[PDB]
Amino acid sequence: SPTAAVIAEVDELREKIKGSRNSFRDQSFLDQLAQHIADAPHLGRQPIARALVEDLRGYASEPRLAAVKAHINEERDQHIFSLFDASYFPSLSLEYLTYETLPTNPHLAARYASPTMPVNIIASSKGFQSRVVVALFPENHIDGIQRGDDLIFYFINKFVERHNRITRKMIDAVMAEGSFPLLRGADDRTVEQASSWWVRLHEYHHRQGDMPIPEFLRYKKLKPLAGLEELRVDVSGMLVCLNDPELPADEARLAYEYILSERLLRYAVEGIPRPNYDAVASQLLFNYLSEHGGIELHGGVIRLCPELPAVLTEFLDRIQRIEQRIHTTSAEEVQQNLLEFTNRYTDYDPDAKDYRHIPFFAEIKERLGV
Amino acid sequence: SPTAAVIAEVDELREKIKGSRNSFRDQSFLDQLAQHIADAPHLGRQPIARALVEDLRGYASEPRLAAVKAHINEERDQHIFSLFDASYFPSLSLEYLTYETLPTNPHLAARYASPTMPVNIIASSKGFQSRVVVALFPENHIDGIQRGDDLIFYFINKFVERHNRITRKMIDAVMAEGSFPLLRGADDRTVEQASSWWVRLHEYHHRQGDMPIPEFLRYKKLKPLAGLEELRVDVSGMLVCLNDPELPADEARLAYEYILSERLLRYAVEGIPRPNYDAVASQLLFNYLSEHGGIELHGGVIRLCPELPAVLTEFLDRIQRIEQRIHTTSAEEVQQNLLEFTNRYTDYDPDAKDYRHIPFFAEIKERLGV
Ligand SMILES: C[C@H](O)[C@H](O)[C@H]1CNc2nc(N)[nH]c(=O)c2N1
Ligand SMILES: C[C@H](O)[C@H](O)[C@H]1CNc2nc(N)[nH]c(=O)c2N1
Ligand SMILES: CC[C@H](C)[C@H](N)C(=O)O
Ligand SMILES: CC[C@H](C)[C@H](N)C(=O)O
Ligand SMILES: [Fe+2]
Ligand SMILES: [Fe+2]
Repeated sequence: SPTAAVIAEVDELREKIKGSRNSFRDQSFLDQLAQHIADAPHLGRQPIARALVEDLRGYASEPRLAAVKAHINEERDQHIFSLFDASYFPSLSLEYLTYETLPTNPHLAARYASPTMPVNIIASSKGFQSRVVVALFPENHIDGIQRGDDLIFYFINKFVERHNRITRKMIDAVMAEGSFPLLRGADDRTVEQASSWWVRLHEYHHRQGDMPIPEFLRYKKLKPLAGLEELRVDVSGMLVCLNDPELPADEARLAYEYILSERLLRYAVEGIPRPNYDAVASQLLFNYLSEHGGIELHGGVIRLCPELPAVLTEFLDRIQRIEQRIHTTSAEEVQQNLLEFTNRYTDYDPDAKDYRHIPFFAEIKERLGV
Repeated sequence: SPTAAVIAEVDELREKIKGSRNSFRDQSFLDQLAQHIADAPHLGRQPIARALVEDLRGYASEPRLAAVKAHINEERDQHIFSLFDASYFPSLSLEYLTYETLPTNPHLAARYASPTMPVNIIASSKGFQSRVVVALFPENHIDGIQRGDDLIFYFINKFVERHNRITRKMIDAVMAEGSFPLLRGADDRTVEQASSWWVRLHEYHHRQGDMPIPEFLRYKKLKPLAGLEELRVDVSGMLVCLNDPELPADEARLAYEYILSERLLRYAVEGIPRPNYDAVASQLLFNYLSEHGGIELHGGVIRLCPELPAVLTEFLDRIQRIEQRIHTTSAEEVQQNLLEFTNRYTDYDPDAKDYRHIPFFAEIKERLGV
């Protein structure tokens, strides 16, 4: 396999530089790395490798990976190759992958446009094989730069895997019979499509509203607030799938079921021993929906009420009322009010200043090992 | 078994009351629970069950489980049975176990005395089978009360299990040849004796120093500070094993190796996606020892320096210098200085106000699945 030969070369260079992350911007190291990439029999031939070599060789004057990113962003081919430094994707150093794109609904791509690339990984170097690495953002490159039109990649094959391994099991164990009818027995190509809708809507809505990110990112990194912002955009996407009549009805209801099942179940159990940011927000959703009539618990089993669309709309309306006050108060004051809202519906420990898994999902974590 | 019949009856009542935690102090609920316990053909006739029934029936005027705790604290037999409400042990509701005590070193128990009970669980109800539940504290009972002479139980069999599942594989992969020779191939009884020394020294040293717990507990629940207090006491126990000549020399060195291996390795990888309280402090230890000459990294593997006992003494001295200022400054000022010390040697994200696994242990988590 030609691609296996290329990836073998990347993986061997990756091994050699594993102890040198502190030198990844040192020009002496970069010159040596660049020279080794250039001399790699198969890798060095590749246009994208020549671009990186040029970027690396010039880094002391221009600390940018402009040529590599121009290649990627223009989709000159379906390869990604660069030097990465992403603190939350620690497995990534010198990495390579080949991807395949997924079909997109024309109305979705036009009306909710963003530079998002839902793809399947065909082959990749070792750092990309970690289950941690589910996406790739422009600032993950060593230059740390992101522009609004840089392509952002989501590895949909990994979300399909997570849905099949975790979400399906949770639907069967936690939800009333018939809760997610379109998802039952749905094949991978179907979940793949719904997942691609989900990430497209996710990226689009992050940039909408009165406190979009990246503009207000540094106010939305505390665990509960990072989770709440995730939930704001995924509820927004849920409601688009319910309300936008220009989306194909069958595909939109599937995407709705998918986003709802992911946020109501899989994300709700994430994190050990404490909920991570996604789980805090998903437990907020669980308790809000329970309290406000969107779901019901009958003997430990979740029923989706027919009124759930109205309650999801009320929930998003409530978040938007809190954020709208950015126009008349400080971002710090809005933060405090977002936290107060979160804490009314989660298990916040004031002395630890952190959260506990609410008992409902703690028991599910125990029962299913999730 | 008669015991098997008792526990079956407990598990069945536990199932009946699973949805009712919000009523666990309601007298109408307690009157009914007490009656069902009293009528349990096997469980109801146990002396500890008579004690719980009396406590529960009297709870409206005496919100304490005094008769149950008197039975347990006086070790009238080796059964534990109560109604529990421990937010960090959410699996515990109505629970029952039988335990076996372990050999005890006379000097250790006299010089470092505490009401600690290192025991093995022989049989138990479902709540006690959770791997989360490694110990049982007096305030875990629904009355929420603790007294300085209440017995505190540690389930040593679970620490043996964790040692053999995580620590052993970590020693092999991460430690230089010959780092922990007394632990190599050690049988479960040997690990059990080391673990019982560890928990005894742990409980003892929590009450020593200038900021002991429980007195200063509410200042030591923030994740980094909770971990740093764990590490203060375990480094103290480490040094006791090295320095106290009236402890048996073979058992003392074994306990030293055990405690060091647990804090250097097993606790260092705890928590997903972020380190938990133990892991933050263990990564503080790792980086402190690296920079101050107590360990060295050669080929991704940790060598323990002969000078390590002196560097551990320096580390504990440093913690004790910060805590000593409680006598001239506020608890809050001490907290800030404990955090500043922690953050110098850990990966703190100031925008998230939380920690990331340091790269050394992130890589080990990926490689070994820990
Ligand atoms: C909101 C929360 O901080 C969450 O992790 C954000 C972070 N930054 C992001 N940036 C982009 N482009 N897309 C995303 O989905 C997110 N997720
Ligand atoms: C230090 C940190 O708070 C840790 O979780 C403390 C908490 N309270 C405790 N209380 C007792 N009796 N024994 C312990 O070991 C601890 N651990
Ligand atoms: C919804 C955005 C991403 C995919 C999600 N927070 C995750 O880490 O899986
Ligand atoms: C040594 C204290 C306890 C055992 C440790 N923090 C744990 O949760 O395993
Ligand atoms: Fe996001
Ligand atoms: Fe402790």
